[PDB]
Amino acid sequence: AICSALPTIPYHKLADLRYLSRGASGTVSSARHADWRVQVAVKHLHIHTPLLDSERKDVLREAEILHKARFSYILPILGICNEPEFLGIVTEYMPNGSLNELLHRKTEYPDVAWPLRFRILHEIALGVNYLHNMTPPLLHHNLKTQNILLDNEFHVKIADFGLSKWRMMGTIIYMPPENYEPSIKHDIYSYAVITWEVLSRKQPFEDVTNPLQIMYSVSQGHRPVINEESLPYDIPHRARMISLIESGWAQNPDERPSFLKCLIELEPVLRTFE
Amino acid sequence: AICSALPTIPYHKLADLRYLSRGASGTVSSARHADWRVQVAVKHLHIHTPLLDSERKDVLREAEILHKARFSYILPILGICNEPEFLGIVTEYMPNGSLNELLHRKTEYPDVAWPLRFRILHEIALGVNYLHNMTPPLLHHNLKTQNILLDNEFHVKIADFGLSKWRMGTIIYMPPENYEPQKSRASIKHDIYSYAVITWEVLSRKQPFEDVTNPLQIMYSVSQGHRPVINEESLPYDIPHRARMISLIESGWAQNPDERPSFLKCLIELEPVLRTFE
Repeated sequence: AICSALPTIPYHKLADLRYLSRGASGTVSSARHADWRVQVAVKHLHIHTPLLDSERKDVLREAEILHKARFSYILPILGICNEPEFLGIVTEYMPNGSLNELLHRKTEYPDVAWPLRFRILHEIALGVNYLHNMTPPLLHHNLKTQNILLDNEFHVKIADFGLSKWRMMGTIIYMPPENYEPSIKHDIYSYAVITWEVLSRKQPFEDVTNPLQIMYSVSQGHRPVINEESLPYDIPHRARMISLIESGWAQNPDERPSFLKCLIELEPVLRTFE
Repeated sequence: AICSALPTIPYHKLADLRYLSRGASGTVSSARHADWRVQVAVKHLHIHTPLLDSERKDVLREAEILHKARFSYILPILGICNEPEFLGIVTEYMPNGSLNELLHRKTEYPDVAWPLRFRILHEIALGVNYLHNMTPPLLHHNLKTQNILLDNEFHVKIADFGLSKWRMGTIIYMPPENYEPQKSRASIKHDIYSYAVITWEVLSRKQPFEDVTNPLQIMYSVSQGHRPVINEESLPYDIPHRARMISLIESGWAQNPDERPSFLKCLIELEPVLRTFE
């Protein structure tokens, strides 16, 4: 009965474009919206190179996903900018950037308190759980700490639905081994690696330089290192968390939980926080 | 081209219903969503009395408005619960309640800092401005401090679209031209009047027309040009940009609607004031 069209934003409504990130297909700029008087983010194709029709349908697809999948912990899409010269997804601006910045810029963030870390982990879980509970389920398939955005008060917004799929009935460190040996449980594997990354503040497979070596190692059952040096003894519920992580990134996909099951399992741990 | 249906929530997915507010047509309960594992709010019709078909179309209309009008400072609707027994709008839960609670519970909140007050005022303005910039424009027509919800970190969410209209209860927030029934373009400048009263209320932490007991007396007074009191007692000298704010308030609640700004104009005017904050 009830539906809503995604707003179309005229190009002239976007002012003060400044580069935030530039990639292969995806470039992100910050902007002022002239009507709304707020700062926005614009994920757009390169303004210099010609805009191909296959690249055009990709962006409209990603925009449709974001618009359908809106929820407290998913990046809110504000509208689409669809012009002959320009194509861009307009989203809310995230002042604190991506999660990896918080975890790995140790000068800027000397102490990242345990309650915040666990809250971040809980919110990522809640976000992906929502996606998996849509009809049909939406699988993210690109969860990275680089893709978890943080708003003004450090709440999670899941971003980058470029590789996302409807269950129809780049770095490889977050990818389950069955994706490359010569996937329904993909997101939970990534989540386990992210959990490890959040609790350690370390790059997974830091010491391994060749990505093919990581791939062979992972396919043989090697995982990011768990000891006292990587995961310190003072982590709250360290035993549960290690247990959960290791089930989350299990070699056999059947041993890995659903996000519902993962949230059930996490709630004993989160009950002890403020 | 691109559109999204509002999710339909089966009744059994809502657990642990607890009353948050009960009114004439609108009752609000908090709940657990069994799938999503989050606390939600449910704005529903009374579960005891029979659900009339005119009351049913009212709730579906309000839900359609919320779903179309989603934005950073508007209450997010998560879905609709549409059953034979039960009808409810499921929204995000707001832990800090309504704005009036922050302003008027002075034991619970002894000091409410100026930067927070101005941020609240800025966000209300941004919210209503968004509504007015939709096509067609959406006019709220029920702005009260009682209707401005505050999330976990005290950010604004505009709520209660029960009296809202597409362009093309207390009376203290109502412009005098609205008192009596041809209908004109003065119905466009309703929200800005309410905003001016809210601004006064935020800066003073006082009930507008506290000293006037009969609401009809308020109405007569307002129609003759009387407004909430501006002096040192109500609006203290230590308000940042006190002169600008008084000037803005008084233009916002002007007797002639043509003297009142659009929310775009209001945001333009506010940005000199907000530039001096963190």
